[PDB]
Amino acid sequence: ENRLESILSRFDADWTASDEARREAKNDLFFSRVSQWDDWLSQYT
Amino acid sequence: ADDIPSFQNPNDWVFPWLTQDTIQIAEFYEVVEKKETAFIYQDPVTGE
Amino acid sequence: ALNEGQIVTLAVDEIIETISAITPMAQKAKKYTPPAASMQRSSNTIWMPVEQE
Amino acid sequence: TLAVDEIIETISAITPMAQKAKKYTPPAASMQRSSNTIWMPVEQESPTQEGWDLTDKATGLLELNVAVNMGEPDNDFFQLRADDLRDETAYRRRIQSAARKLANNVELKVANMAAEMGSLVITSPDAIGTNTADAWNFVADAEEIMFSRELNRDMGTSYFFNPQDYKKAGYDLTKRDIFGRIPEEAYRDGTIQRQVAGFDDVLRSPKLPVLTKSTATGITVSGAQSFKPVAWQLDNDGNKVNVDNRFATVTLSATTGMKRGDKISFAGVKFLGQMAKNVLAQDATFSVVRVVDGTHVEITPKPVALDDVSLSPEQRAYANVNTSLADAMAVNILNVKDARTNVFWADDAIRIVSQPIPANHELFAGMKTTSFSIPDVGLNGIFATQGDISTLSGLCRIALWYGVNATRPEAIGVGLPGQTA
Repeated sequence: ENRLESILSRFDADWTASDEARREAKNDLFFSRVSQWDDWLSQYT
Repeated sequence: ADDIPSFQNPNDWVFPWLTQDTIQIAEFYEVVEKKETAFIYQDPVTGE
Repeated sequence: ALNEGQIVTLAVDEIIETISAITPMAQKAKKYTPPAASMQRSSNTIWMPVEQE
Repeated sequence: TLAVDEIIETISAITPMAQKAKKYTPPAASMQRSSNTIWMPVEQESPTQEGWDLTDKATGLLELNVAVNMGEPDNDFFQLRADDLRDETAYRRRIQSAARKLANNVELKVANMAAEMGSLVITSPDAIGTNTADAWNFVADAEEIMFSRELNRDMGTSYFFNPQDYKKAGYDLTKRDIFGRIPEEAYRDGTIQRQVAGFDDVLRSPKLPVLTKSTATGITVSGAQSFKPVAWQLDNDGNKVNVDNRFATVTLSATTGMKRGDKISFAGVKFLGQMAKNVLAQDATFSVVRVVDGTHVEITPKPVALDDVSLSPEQRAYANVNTSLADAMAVNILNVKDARTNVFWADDAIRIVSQPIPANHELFAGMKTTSFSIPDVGLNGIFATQGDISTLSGLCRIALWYGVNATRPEAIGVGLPGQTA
Protein backbone atom coordinates (compact mmCIF):
# COMPACT_ATOMS: atom_id res chain seq x y z
CA GLU A 1 0.00 0.00 0.00
CA ASN A 2 2.77 2.42 0.93
CA ARG A 3 4.25 3.89 -2.24
CA LEU A 4 7.69 4.18 -0.66
CA GLU A 5 7.55 0.58 0.55
CA SER A 6 6.49 -0.74 -2.86
CA ILE A 7 9.11 1.22 -4.81
CA LEU A 8 11.84 0.24 -2.35
CA SER A 9 10.82 -3.42 -2.43
CA ARG A 10 11.13 -3.43 -6.21
CA PHE A 11 14.50 -1.68 -6.06
CA ASP A 12 15.77 -4.01 -3.33
CA ALA A 13 14.82 -7.08 -5.36
CA ASP A 14 16.51 -5.63 -8.45
CA TRP A 15 19.67 -4.60 -6.61
CA THR A 16 20.03 -8.02 -5.00
CA ALA A 17 19.31 -9.78 -8.30
CA SER A 18 21.98 -7.88 -10.23
CA ASP A 19 24.68 -8.10 -7.56
CA GLU A 20 27.41 -10.28 -9.07
CA ALA A 21 27.27 -8.99 -12.64
CA ARG A 22 27.52 -5.40 -11.40
CA ARG A 23 30.47 -6.26 -9.16
CA GLU A 24 32.35 -7.91 -12.01
CA ALA A 25 31.59 -5.03 -14.37
CA LYS A 26 32.81 -2.46 -11.84
CA ASN A 27 35.96 -4.51 -11.26
CA ASP A 28 36.58 -4.65 -15.02
CA LEU A 29 36.12 -0.88 -15.33
CA PHE A 30 38.53 -0.24 -12.45
CA PHE A 31 41.02 -2.74 -13.88
CA SER A 32 40.93 -1.18 -17.34
CA ARG A 33 40.87 2.48 -16.30
CA VAL A 34 42.59 2.94 -12.92
CA SER A 35 44.92 0.17 -11.79
CA GLN A 36 45.68 -3.53 -12.08
CA TRP A 37 46.96 -4.01 -8.52
CA ASP A 38 45.31 -4.24 -5.09
CA ASP A 39 47.18 -3.14 -1.96
CA TRP A 40 44.10 -3.51 0.24
CA LEU A 41 44.74 -6.86 1.92
CA SER A 42 48.55 -6.73 2.01
CA GLN A 43 49.51 -7.48 5.62
CA TYR A 44 53.19 -7.01 4.75
CA THR A 45 55.04 -4.41 6.80
CA ALA B 1 17.70 21.86 -1.20
CA ASP B 2 18.26 21.97 2.57
CA ASP B 3 17.10 18.39 3.21
CA ILE B 4 20.01 16.48 1.70
CA PRO B 5 18.86 13.18 0.13
CA SER B 6 20.35 9.74 0.60
CA PHE B 7 20.21 6.52 -1.40
CA GLN B 8 22.09 3.30 -2.03
CA ASN B 9 25.35 4.60 -3.38
CA PRO B 10 26.95 2.45 -6.11
CA ASN B 11 30.55 3.73 -5.92
CA ASP B 12 31.40 2.27 -2.53
CA TRP B 13 34.91 2.92 -1.17
CA VAL B 14 36.43 5.08 -3.90
CA PHE B 15 39.71 4.41 -2.04
CA PRO B 16 42.69 6.69 -1.81
CA TRP B 17 41.63 9.49 0.61
CA LEU B 18 38.92 11.98 -0.16
CA THR B 19 35.59 10.36 -0.92
CA GLN B 20 34.38 13.69 -2.34
CA ASP B 21 31.05 12.94 -3.97
CA THR B 22 28.01 12.21 -1.81
CA ILE B 23 24.28 13.05 -2.01
CA GLN B 24 22.69 10.16 -3.89
CA ILE B 25 19.15 10.43 -5.22
CA ALA B 26 17.13 8.05 -7.36
CA GLU B 27 14.66 8.48 -10.18
CA PHE B 28 12.24 5.62 -10.68
CA TYR B 29 10.59 5.23 -14.08
CA GLU B 30 7.59 2.92 -14.19
CA VAL B 31 5.48 1.90 -17.18
CA VAL B 32 1.72 1.39 -16.91
CA GLU B 33 -0.12 -0.17 -19.85
CA LYS B 34 -3.86 0.41 -19.78
CA LYS B 35 -6.91 1.23 -21.90
CA GLU B 36 -7.76 4.93 -21.78
CA THR B 37 -10.55 6.71 -23.59
CA ALA B 38 -9.99 8.26 -27.00
CA PHE B 39 -12.33 10.62 -28.85
CA ILE B 40 -13.18 10.29 -32.54
CA TYR B 41 -13.52 13.84 -33.84
CA GLN B 42 -14.31 15.10 -37.34
CA ASP B 43 -11.54 17.15 -38.91
CA PRO B 44 -13.15 20.27 -40.45
CA VAL B 45 -10.76 20.04 -43.41
CA THR B 46 -10.89 16.35 -44.32
CA GLY B 47 -11.28 12.99 -42.60
CA GLU B 48 -11.68 11.94 -38.98
CA ALA C 1 -28.97 -10.16 18.59
CA LEU C 2 -26.62 -13.01 19.55
CA ASN C 3 -24.72 -13.54 16.31
CA GLU C 4 -22.23 -16.19 17.44
CA GLY C 5 -20.17 -15.75 14.31
CA GLN C 6 -16.49 -16.35 13.79
CA ILE C 7 -13.85 -14.16 15.42
CA VAL C 8 -10.63 -13.19 13.64
CA THR C 9 -7.67 -10.96 14.47
CA LEU C 10 -6.58 -8.22 12.07
CA ALA C 11 -3.01 -6.93 11.91
CA VAL C 12 -2.47 -4.13 9.39
CA ASP C 13 1.01 -3.45 8.01
CA GLU C 14 0.78 0.35 8.08
CA ILE C 15 3.42 1.00 10.72
CA ILE C 16 3.34 3.77 13.33
CA GLU C 17 6.66 5.59 13.01
CA THR C 18 8.00 6.80 16.34
CA ILE C 19 11.72 7.56 15.97
CA SER C 20 13.25 10.36 13.89
CA ALA C 21 16.85 11.28 14.69
CA ILE C 22 19.06 13.99 13.20
CA THR C 23 22.77 13.60 12.43
CA PRO C 24 24.40 17.04 12.08
CA MET C 25 28.03 16.24 12.99
CA ALA C 26 28.77 13.06 11.04
CA GLN C 27 27.76 14.72 7.78
CA LYS C 28 30.03 17.65 8.64
CA ALA C 29 33.01 15.40 9.38
CA LYS C 30 35.04 14.53 6.28
CA LYS C 31 35.26 10.87 5.28
CA TYR C 32 38.48 9.18 4.18
CA THR C 33 38.83 5.68 2.72
CA PRO C 34 42.31 4.18 3.09
CA PRO C 35 43.42 1.12 1.09
CA ALA C 36 45.15 -0.42 4.09
CA ALA C 37 43.63 -3.39 5.93
CA SER C 38 46.61 -3.45 8.30
CA MET C 39 44.51 -1.19 10.55
CA GLN C 40 42.93 -4.53 11.48
CA ARG C 41 43.20 -6.00 14.96
CA SER C 42 46.58 -4.27 15.15
CA SER C 43 48.05 -0.89 16.12
CA ASN C 44 49.23 0.19 12.65
CA THR C 45 48.08 3.78 12.13
CA ILE C 46 48.69 6.33 9.36
CA TRP C 47 51.05 9.25 9.88
CA MET C 48 50.43 12.56 8.16
CA PRO C 49 52.54 15.73 8.29
CA VAL C 50 51.70 18.92 10.12
CA GLU C 51 52.01 22.39 8.64
CA GLN C 52 55.60 23.55 8.94
CA GLU C 53 56.75 26.66 10.81
CA THR D 1 35.19 -57.24 -9.43
CA LEU D 2 33.27 -56.71 -12.70
CA ALA D 3 30.17 -54.49 -12.26
CA VAL D 4 27.41 -53.13 -14.55
CA ASP D 5 25.00 -50.11 -14.65
CA GLU D 6 21.82 -52.21 -15.16
CA ILE D 7 19.78 -51.79 -11.93
CA ILE D 8 17.68 -54.72 -10.62
CA GLU D 9 14.34 -53.08 -9.88
CA THR D 10 12.94 -54.57 -6.69
CA ILE D 11 10.00 -52.52 -5.34
CA SER D 12 7.10 -50.60 -6.85
CA ALA D 13 4.64 -48.68 -4.69
CA ILE D 14 1.19 -47.30 -5.48
CA THR D 15 -0.32 -44.35 -3.60
CA PRO D 16 -4.03 -43.96 -4.42
CA MET D 17 -5.25 -42.24 -1.25
CA ALA D 18 -2.84 -39.32 -1.57
CA GLN D 19 -4.06 -38.96 -5.15
CA LYS D 20 -7.71 -38.81 -4.08
CA ALA D 21 -6.93 -36.37 -1.26
CA LYS D 22 -7.43 -32.74 -2.26
CA LYS D 23 -4.47 -30.45 -1.64
CA TYR D 24 -4.75 -26.95 -0.18
CA THR D 25 -2.08 -24.23 -0.34
CA PRO D 26 -2.99 -21.18 1.75
CA PRO D 27 -0.96 -17.95 1.66
CA ALA D 28 2.36 -18.38 3.44
CA ALA D 29 2.75 -14.73 4.44
CA SER D 30 -0.44 -14.90 6.50
CA MET D 31 0.18 -18.47 7.68
CA GLN D 32 3.47 -17.34 9.21
CA ARG D 33 1.58 -15.17 11.70
CA SER D 34 -1.62 -17.17 12.10
CA SER D 35 0.53 -19.90 13.70
CA ASN D 36 0.10 -22.33 10.79
CA THR D 37 -3.64 -22.54 11.45
CA ILE D 38 -6.55 -21.51 9.26
CA TRP D 39 -10.23 -21.71 10.18
CA MET D 40 -13.17 -22.64 7.96
CA PRO D 41 -16.92 -22.36 8.63
CA VAL D 42 -19.35 -25.26 8.76
CA GLU D 43 -22.59 -25.39 6.76
CA GLN D 44 -25.24 -23.71 8.87
CA GLU D 45 -28.18 -25.60 10.35
CA SER D 46 -31.26 -23.72 11.45
CA PRO D 47 -33.92 -24.29 14.11
CA THR D 48 -37.68 -24.14 13.60
CA GLN D 49 -40.81 -23.50 15.65
CA GLU D 50 -44.53 -24.19 15.42
CA GLY D 51 -47.49 -21.96 16.19
CA TRP D 52 -48.76 -18.45 15.61
CA ASP D 53 -47.81 -16.41 18.69
CA LEU D 54 -44.08 -16.86 19.30
CA THR D 55 -43.12 -13.68 21.14
CA ASP D 56 -39.73 -13.72 22.90
CA LYS D 57 -38.96 -17.02 21.15
CA ALA D 58 -36.82 -15.47 18.41
CA THR D 59 -33.46 -17.22 18.10
CA GLY D 60 -30.03 -15.89 17.20
CA LEU D 61 -27.49 -17.16 14.71
CA LEU D 62 -24.71 -19.67 15.36
CA GLU D 63 -22.17 -20.72 12.73
CA LEU D 64 -19.58 -23.29 13.75
CA ASN D 65 -16.06 -23.74 12.41
CA VAL D 66 -13.16 -26.17 12.14
CA ALA D 67 -9.42 -25.55 12.05
CA VAL D 68 -6.81 -27.00 9.71
CA ASN D 69 -3.13 -26.89 10.65
CA MET D 70 0.12 -28.63 9.77
CA GLY D 71 2.88 -30.59 11.44
CA GLU D 72 6.61 -30.75 10.75
CA PRO D 73 8.80 -31.23 7.67
CA ASP D 74 9.76 -34.66 6.39
CA ASN D 75 13.37 -34.79 5.24
CA ASP D 76 16.00 -37.02 3.65
CA PHE D 77 19.16 -35.41 5.00
CA PHE D 78 22.17 -37.43 3.85
CA GLN D 79 25.89 -36.82 3.45
CA LEU D 80 28.12 -37.40 0.43
CA ARG D 81 31.82 -38.20 0.81
CA ALA D 82 33.58 -36.97 -2.32
CA ASP D 83 36.20 -39.76 -2.50
CA ASP D 84 34.16 -42.94 -1.91
CA LEU D 85 33.42 -44.48 -5.30
CA ARG D 86 30.41 -46.31 -3.86
CA ASP D 87 29.01 -42.94 -2.80
CA GLU D 88 29.76 -41.34 -6.17
CA THR D 89 27.95 -44.18 -7.94
CA ALA D 90 24.64 -44.20 -6.04
CA TYR D 91 23.86 -40.51 -5.49
CA ARG D 92 21.29 -39.85 -8.23
CA ARG D 93 19.47 -43.11 -7.60
CA ARG D 94 19.42 -42.15 -3.92
CA ILE D 95 17.66 -38.93 -4.94
CA GLN D 96 15.11 -40.98 -6.89
CA SER D 97 14.54 -43.26 -3.89
CA ALA D 98 14.15 -40.17 -1.70
CA ALA D 99 11.31 -38.93 -3.88
CA ARG D 100 9.61 -42.33 -3.83
CA LYS D 101 9.89 -42.69 -0.05
CA LEU D 102 8.65 -39.15 0.58
CA ALA D 103 5.54 -39.87 -1.49
CA ASN D 104 5.09 -43.14 0.40
CA ASN D 105 5.28 -41.29 3.72
CA VAL D 106 2.63 -38.82 2.59
CA GLU D 107 0.11 -41.47 1.61
CA LEU D 108 0.84 -43.57 4.70
CA LYS D 109 0.03 -40.52 6.83
CA VAL D 110 -3.20 -40.02 4.89
CA ALA D 111 -4.19 -43.64 5.50
CA ASN D 112 -3.33 -43.54 9.20
CA MET D 113 -5.31 -40.36 9.86
CA ALA D 114 -8.29 -41.65 7.87
CA ALA D 115 -8.29 -44.92 9.82
CA GLU D 116 -7.76 -43.29 13.22
CA MET D 117 -10.27 -40.43 12.92
CA GLY D 118 -13.07 -42.19 11.08
CA SER D 119 -16.25 -41.88 13.12
CA LEU D 120 -18.42 -44.22 11.04
CA VAL D 121 -17.68 -47.83 11.99
CA ILE D 122 -19.03 -50.84 10.09
CA THR D 123 -18.18 -54.03 11.97
CA SER D 124 -18.87 -57.65 11.14
CA PRO D 125 -18.73 -60.72 13.41
CA ASP D 126 -17.29 -62.90 10.62
CA ALA D 127 -14.68 -62.61 7.90
CA ILE D 128 -15.46 -61.45 4.37
CA GLY D 129 -14.91 -64.91 2.92
CA THR D 130 -17.54 -66.44 5.21
CA ASN D 131 -20.87 -65.99 3.40
CA THR D 132 -21.82 -65.10 -0.15
CA ALA D 133 -21.93 -61.42 -1.16
CA ASP D 134 -20.72 -60.27 2.26
CA ALA D 135 -18.14 -58.02 0.60
CA TRP D 136 -21.08 -56.36 -1.11
CA ASN D 137 -22.76 -56.34 2.29
CA PHE D 138 -19.82 -54.35 3.67
CA VAL D 139 -19.81 -51.81 0.86
CA ALA D 140 -23.60 -51.46 0.94
CA ASP D 141 -23.55 -51.04 4.73
CA ALA D 142 -21.12 -48.15 4.30
CA GLU D 143 -23.33 -46.64 1.61
CA GLU D 144 -26.43 -47.07 3.77
CA ILE D 145 -24.96 -45.49 6.88
CA MET D 146 -23.81 -42.48 4.86
CA PHE D 147 -27.23 -42.14 3.22
CA SER D 148 -29.10 -42.42 6.53
CA ARG D 149 -26.88 -39.83 8.27
CA GLU D 150 -27.56 -37.59 5.24
CA LEU D 151 -23.93 -36.61 4.84
CA ASN D 152 -22.85 -34.61 1.82
CA ARG D 153 -21.41 -36.82 -0.92
CA ASP D 154 -21.49 -34.40 -3.84
CA MET D 155 -17.77 -34.56 -4.64
CA GLY D 156 -17.68 -38.35 -4.55
CA THR D 157 -17.08 -41.41 -2.40
CA SER D 158 -14.29 -43.94 -2.06
CA TYR D 159 -13.84 -47.38 -0.51
CA PHE D 160 -10.32 -48.77 -0.02
CA PHE D 161 -9.96 -52.50 0.59
CA ASN D 162 -6.85 -54.12 1.89
CA PRO D 163 -5.46 -56.85 -0.40
CA GLN D 164 -6.78 -59.62 1.87
CA ASP D 165 -10.39 -58.50 1.57
CA TYR D 166 -10.01 -57.54 -2.08
CA LYS D 167 -9.03 -61.13 -2.81
CA LYS D 168 -11.89 -62.35 -0.61
CA ALA D 169 -14.34 -60.32 -2.69
CA GLY D 170 -12.81 -61.63 -5.91
CA TYR D 171 -13.17 -65.18 -4.61
CA ASP D 172 -16.79 -64.48 -3.77
CA LEU D 173 -17.31 -63.30 -7.34
CA THR D 174 -15.61 -66.24 -9.08
CA LYS D 175 -17.26 -68.87 -6.87
CA ARG D 176 -20.58 -67.83 -8.42
CA ASP D 177 -20.76 -70.88 -10.75
CA ILE D 178 -21.64 -68.46 -13.57
CA PHE D 179 -19.63 -66.21 -15.88
CA GLY D 180 -21.13 -63.02 -17.28
CA ARG D 181 -19.39 -59.65 -17.12
CA ILE D 182 -18.67 -59.13 -13.41
CA PRO D 183 -17.51 -62.71 -12.65
CA GLU D 184 -15.62 -62.97 -15.93
CA GLU D 185 -13.74 -59.76 -15.19
CA ALA D 186 -13.09 -60.89 -11.61
CA TYR D 187 -11.68 -64.14 -13.01
CA ARG D 188 -9.48 -62.85 -15.84
CA ASP D 189 -8.26 -59.95 -13.70
CA GLY D 190 -8.44 -59.63 -9.97
CA THR D 191 -10.62 -56.52 -10.12
CA ILE D 192 -14.05 -57.03 -8.59
CA GLN D 193 -15.53 -53.86 -10.12
CA ARG D 194 -14.78 -50.16 -10.21
CA GLN D 195 -18.10 -49.23 -8.55
CA VAL D 196 -19.72 -51.44 -5.91
CA ALA D 197 -22.98 -50.85 -4.05
CA GLY D 198 -23.21 -47.13 -4.80
CA PHE D 199 -19.61 -46.14 -4.17
CA ASP D 200 -18.16 -44.58 -7.30
CA ASP D 201 -14.57 -45.63 -6.55
CA VAL D 202 -13.71 -48.99 -4.98
CA LEU D 203 -9.93 -49.51 -4.87
CA ARG D 204 -7.41 -51.70 -3.08
CA SER D 205 -4.75 -50.07 -0.93
CA PRO D 206 -1.53 -51.90 0.01
CA LYS D 207 -0.87 -49.83 3.16
CA LEU D 208 -4.09 -49.62 5.10
CA PRO D 209 -3.37 -49.91 8.84
CA VAL D 210 -4.14 -52.85 11.09
CA LEU D 211 -6.25 -51.70 14.04
CA THR D 212 -5.18 -53.39 17.26
CA LYS D 213 -7.76 -54.81 19.64
CA SER D 214 -8.41 -52.63 22.67
CA THR D 215 -7.85 -54.04 26.15
CA ALA D 216 -10.66 -51.95 27.64
CA THR D 217 -13.31 -53.76 29.68
CA GLY D 218 -16.21 -52.45 31.74
CA ILE D 219 -15.71 -48.72 31.24
CA THR D 220 -18.57 -46.39 32.14
CA VAL D 221 -19.23 -42.66 31.95
CA SER D 222 -18.53 -40.53 35.03
CA GLY D 223 -21.27 -37.95 35.47
CA ALA D 224 -23.76 -36.61 32.97
CA GLN D 225 -21.97 -34.50 30.36
CA SER D 226 -23.73 -32.18 27.91
CA PHE D 227 -21.72 -30.78 25.01
CA LYS D 228 -22.82 -27.53 23.43
CA PRO D 229 -22.10 -26.41 19.84
CA VAL D 230 -20.22 -23.13 20.18
CA ALA D 231 -18.28 -21.02 17.70
CA TRP D 232 -16.07 -19.23 20.24
CA GLN D 233 -15.66 -18.89 23.97
CA LEU D 234 -14.10 -16.39 26.34
CA ASP D 235 -10.64 -17.15 27.62
CA ASN D 236 -9.04 -16.14 30.92
CA ASP D 237 -8.21 -12.67 29.55
CA GLY D 238 -11.66 -11.90 28.14
CA ASN D 239 -10.52 -12.53 24.57
CA LYS D 240 -12.89 -14.61 22.45
CA VAL D 241 -11.08 -17.61 20.95
CA ASN D 242 -12.47 -20.14 18.49
CA VAL D 243 -13.56 -23.74 19.10
CA ASP D 244 -12.99 -26.77 16.91
CA ASN D 245 -16.30 -28.45 16.12
CA ARG D 246 -14.75 -31.91 15.73
CA PHE D 247 -13.78 -32.81 19.30
CA ALA D 248 -15.39 -33.48 22.64
CA THR D 249 -13.67 -34.34 25.92
CA VAL D 250 -15.48 -37.07 27.86
CA THR D 251 -14.70 -37.99 31.47
CA LEU D 252 -14.98 -41.75 31.92
CA SER D 253 -14.55 -44.05 34.90
CA ALA D 254 -11.06 -45.10 33.76
CA THR D 255 -9.31 -44.70 30.41
CA THR D 256 -7.03 -47.73 30.69
CA GLY D 257 -6.40 -49.70 27.53
CA MET D 258 -7.79 -46.88 25.38
CA LYS D 259 -5.50 -45.47 22.71
CA ARG D 260 -5.77 -43.08 19.79
CA GLY D 261 -8.02 -44.48 17.08
CA ASP D 262 -10.10 -46.86 19.19
CA LYS D 263 -13.77 -47.03 18.22
CA ILE D 264 -16.44 -46.80 20.91
CA SER D 265 -20.19 -46.47 21.25
CA PHE D 266 -22.34 -45.49 24.22
CA ALA D 267 -25.24 -47.76 25.14
CA GLY D 268 -28.64 -46.23 24.45
CA VAL D 269 -27.15 -43.33 22.49
CA LYS D 270 -28.41 -43.49 18.91
CA PHE D 271 -27.56 -41.71 15.69
CA LEU D 272 -29.73 -39.00 14.20
CA GLY D 273 -30.91 -38.07 10.74
CA GLN D 274 -28.79 -34.94 10.79
CA MET D 275 -30.96 -32.58 8.74
CA ALA D 276 -34.36 -34.02 9.64
CA LYS D 277 -33.37 -34.99 13.25
CA ASN D 278 -35.09 -38.39 13.04
CA VAL D 279 -33.51 -41.10 15.16
CA LEU D 280 -32.01 -44.11 13.38
CA ALA D 281 -31.80 -47.75 14.43
CA GLN D 282 -27.99 -47.74 14.65
CA ASP D 283 -25.90 -46.81 17.67
CA ALA D 284 -23.78 -43.70 17.27
CA THR D 285 -20.11 -44.55 16.85
CA PHE D 286 -17.17 -42.40 17.92
CA SER D 287 -13.40 -42.50 17.53
CA VAL D 288 -11.16 -41.59 20.45
CA VAL D 289 -8.54 -39.14 19.18
CA ARG D 290 -6.47 -38.43 22.29
CA VAL D 291 -6.41 -40.08 25.71
CA VAL D 292 -5.76 -37.06 27.90
CA ASP D 293 -5.19 -37.74 31.60
CA GLY D 294 -6.20 -41.10 33.03
CA THR D 295 -9.91 -40.39 33.19
CA HIS D 296 -10.54 -38.21 30.09
CA VAL D 297 -10.65 -38.93 26.37
CA GLU D 298 -11.29 -36.84 23.26
CA ILE D 299 -13.77 -38.35 20.80
CA THR D 300 -13.90 -36.89 17.29
CA PRO D 301 -17.68 -36.52 16.82
CA LYS D 302 -19.21 -34.15 19.36
CA PRO D 303 -22.24 -35.89 20.93
CA VAL D 304 -24.84 -33.13 20.76
CA ALA D 305 -28.07 -34.51 22.21
CA LEU D 306 -31.46 -33.80 20.68
CA ASP D 307 -33.28 -34.27 23.99
CA ASP D 308 -30.85 -31.97 25.80
CA VAL D 309 -32.61 -29.19 27.71
CA SER D 310 -29.67 -26.86 28.39
CA LEU D 311 -29.12 -26.10 24.70
CA SER D 312 -30.30 -22.93 23.03
CA PRO D 313 -32.58 -23.77 20.06
CA GLU D 314 -29.92 -22.83 17.51
CA GLN D 315 -27.50 -25.13 19.34
CA ARG D 316 -30.04 -27.96 19.43
CA ALA D 317 -30.37 -27.50 15.67
CA TYR D 318 -26.90 -29.12 15.47
CA ALA D 319 -27.82 -32.33 17.31
CA ASN D 320 -26.48 -35.57 15.82
CA VAL D 321 -27.41 -37.85 18.74
CA ASN D 322 -30.77 -38.61 20.33
CA THR D 323 -29.78 -38.58 24.01
CA SER D 324 -26.92 -37.31 26.15
CA LEU D 325 -24.60 -39.12 28.57
CA ALA D 326 -26.21 -40.35 31.76
CA ASP D 327 -23.47 -40.73 34.42
CA ALA D 328 -23.75 -44.52 34.27
CA MET D 329 -24.19 -45.56 30.63
CA ALA D 330 -21.73 -48.16 29.40
CA VAL D 331 -19.28 -47.17 26.69
CA ASN D 332 -18.72 -50.42 24.79
CA ILE D 333 -15.80 -50.94 22.45
CA LEU D 334 -16.21 -51.92 18.81
CA ASN D 335 -12.74 -53.24 17.87
CA VAL D 336 -12.57 -56.42 19.95
CA LYS D 337 -10.08 -58.28 17.74
CA ASP D 338 -7.05 -57.41 15.63
CA ALA D 339 -8.08 -56.81 12.03
CA ARG D 340 -6.88 -54.80 9.07
CA THR D 341 -9.21 -51.95 8.20
CA ASN D 342 -11.06 -51.17 5.00
CA VAL D 343 -11.58 -47.41 4.88
CA PHE D 344 -14.33 -45.46 3.14
CA TRP D 345 -14.82 -41.72 2.94
CA ALA D 346 -16.45 -38.91 1.04
CA ASP D 347 -13.78 -37.30 -1.10
CA ASP D 348 -14.14 -33.92 0.67
CA ALA D 349 -13.43 -35.38 4.12
CA ILE D 350 -9.61 -35.24 4.03
CA ARG D 351 -7.36 -32.47 2.73
CA ILE D 352 -3.60 -31.93 2.58
CA VAL D 353 -2.38 -28.47 3.53
CA SER D 354 1.08 -27.69 2.17
CA GLN D 355 3.59 -24.93 2.78
CA PRO D 356 6.83 -23.72 1.19
CA ILE D 357 10.28 -23.58 2.74
CA PRO D 358 11.93 -20.38 1.48
CA ALA D 359 15.52 -21.56 1.74
CA ASN D 360 16.37 -19.94 -1.61
CA HIS D 361 16.34 -16.56 0.16
CA GLU D 362 19.44 -14.37 0.18
CA LEU D 363 19.77 -15.10 3.90
CA PHE D 364 20.98 -18.63 3.13
CA ALA D 365 24.24 -18.01 1.34
CA GLY D 366 26.48 -21.00 0.66
CA MET D 367 23.48 -23.29 0.26
CA LYS D 368 22.00 -24.04 -3.14
CA THR D 369 18.26 -24.57 -2.80
CA THR D 370 15.97 -25.54 -5.65
CA SER D 371 12.42 -26.78 -5.97
CA PHE D 372 11.72 -30.50 -6.02
CA SER D 373 8.40 -31.85 -7.25
CA ILE D 374 7.38 -35.01 -5.42
CA PRO D 375 5.97 -37.36 -8.07
CA ASP D 376 2.76 -39.37 -7.62
CA VAL D 377 1.39 -37.09 -4.91
CA GLY D 378 0.89 -33.47 -5.89
CA LEU D 379 3.38 -31.88 -3.51
CA ASN D 380 6.40 -29.62 -3.77
CA GLY D 381 9.45 -29.58 -1.55
CA ILE D 382 12.95 -28.13 -1.47
CA PHE D 383 16.24 -29.75 -2.46
CA ALA D 384 19.15 -28.10 -0.68
CA THR D 385 22.87 -28.78 -1.02
CA GLN D 386 25.72 -27.43 1.09
CA GLY D 387 29.30 -28.58 0.71
CA ASP D 388 31.61 -29.13 3.65
CA ILE D 389 35.32 -29.47 4.38
CA SER D 390 35.25 -29.84 8.15
CA THR D 391 34.71 -33.41 6.96
CA LEU D 392 35.46 -32.96 3.21
CA SER D 393 31.93 -33.93 2.26
CA GLY D 394 28.64 -32.44 1.15
CA LEU D 395 25.18 -32.45 2.68
CA CYS D 396 21.99 -32.98 0.69
CA ARG D 397 18.53 -32.40 2.17
CA ILE D 398 15.14 -32.92 0.54
CA ALA D 399 12.47 -31.33 2.72
CA LEU D 400 8.69 -31.39 2.46
CA TRP D 401 6.29 -29.44 4.68
CA TYR D 402 2.65 -30.51 4.65
CA GLY D 403 -0.11 -31.70 6.93
CA VAL D 404 -3.13 -33.94 6.55
CA ASN D 405 -6.42 -32.76 8.01
CA ALA D 406 -9.72 -34.57 8.43
CA THR D 407 -12.15 -31.69 7.99
CA ARG D 408 -15.16 -34.03 8.35
CA PRO D 409 -14.32 -36.98 10.62
CA GLU D 410 -18.00 -37.96 10.54
CA ALA D 411 -17.80 -38.55 6.77
CA ILE D 412 -14.86 -40.94 7.12
CA GLY D 413 -15.41 -44.57 8.03
CA VAL D 414 -13.69 -47.82 8.89
CA GLY D 415 -14.79 -51.33 7.95
CA LEU D 416 -13.83 -53.95 10.52
CA PRO D 417 -14.44 -57.56 9.48
CA GLY D 418 -14.30 -60.43 11.93
CA GLN D 419 -15.06 -58.41 15.07
CA THR D 420 -16.05 -61.45 17.12
CA ALA D 421 -14.74 -62.57 20.52
